[PDB]
Amino acid sequence: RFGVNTENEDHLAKELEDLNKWGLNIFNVAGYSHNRPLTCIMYAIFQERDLLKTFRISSDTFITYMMTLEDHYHSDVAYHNSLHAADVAQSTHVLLSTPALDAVFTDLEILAAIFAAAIHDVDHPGVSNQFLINTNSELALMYNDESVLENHHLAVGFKLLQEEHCDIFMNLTKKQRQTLRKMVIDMVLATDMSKHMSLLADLKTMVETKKVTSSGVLLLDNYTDRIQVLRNMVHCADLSNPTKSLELYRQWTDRIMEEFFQQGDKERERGMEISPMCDKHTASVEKSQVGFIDYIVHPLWETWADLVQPDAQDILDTLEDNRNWYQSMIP
Ligand SMILES: O=C(Nc1c(Cl)cncc1Cl)c1ccc(OC(F)F)c(OCC2CC2)c1
Ligand SMILES: [Mg+2]
Ligand SMILES: [Zn+2]
Repeated sequence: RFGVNTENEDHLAKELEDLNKWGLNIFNVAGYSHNRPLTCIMYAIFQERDLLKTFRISSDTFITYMMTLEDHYHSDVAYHNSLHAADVAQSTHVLLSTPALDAVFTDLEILAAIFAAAIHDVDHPGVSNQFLINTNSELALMYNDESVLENHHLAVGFKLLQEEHCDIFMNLTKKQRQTLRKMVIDMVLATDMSKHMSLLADLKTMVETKKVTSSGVLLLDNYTDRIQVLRNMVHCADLSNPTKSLELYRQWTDRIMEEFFQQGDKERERGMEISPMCDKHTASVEKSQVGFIDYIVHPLWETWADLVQPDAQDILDTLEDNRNWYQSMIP
């Protein structure tokens, strides 16, 4: 089905043993599956959690949909291609298994979070919301300058479900489809970085009033509480590159800066003001990664670590180490 060469056969399976671990190498997975990491990992994650059985999704329909989804990720965009969506989906799969959230979420909520991660950047053009708005692009006109890309990703992901041969949610009840849709919209719209501060603040509240039962698991009474953790989960996963091993983090940084600089060039050709971190002639990649961790990634992930204490300590230590590595690359 994947046509994985007889030579990449066991290499792939050897990589997929780390499926449930933070240390999984999605680059290795993309290379052994003929650059189909999103399809590959999503199939693996769905078999592990036995989601195909629970929601009666035929294996053919699942593959057909994921393949088409993966094809809507642009392979010429340096960072926001299917490897990132696969990375965010697999990272979310690991966060959902963290001991402090054990048995807290329904199967339907697990399905929604992983599906959301998978579609969260589909058909990304390699430019930011602010670029699309400043250039009066069709998408900004379409979405009235609000969470332009995030709304688009959702629109494409759900639209690919319209044909029967691609409808993975055909066996959910009407009710389940409507709840899953609400959760997915919510989670994907929350990946808009302009909502980041609002999200971090609400998560700090959740940590302050966190009630963990005798089982050592968090108590989340209402839907409001659960979707609040899920939004933050996908958001942390989206901002997890600097929490990975240094070998992986540096390749992600290479990819993001290649995309950001490409937008700098486009802004320069059009006579627009260049965002300072986006300017290949002046910006220090190393200073920007240090600023990224101190002011965005560390504040979020330390808060997340508090809520799931102590499951995330390794993540925090890797983050401080990677930060110090980039700081040591600045003269
Ligand atoms: O913003 C990001 N991601 C992103 C998210 Cl989480 C949500 N919405 C849009 C984007 Cl671009 C993002 C992701 C990864 C980065 O570096 C490394 F980890 F690869 C990075 O560098 C900051 C810095 C150079 C100026 C920025
Ligand atoms: Mg995005
Ligand atoms: Zn993303």
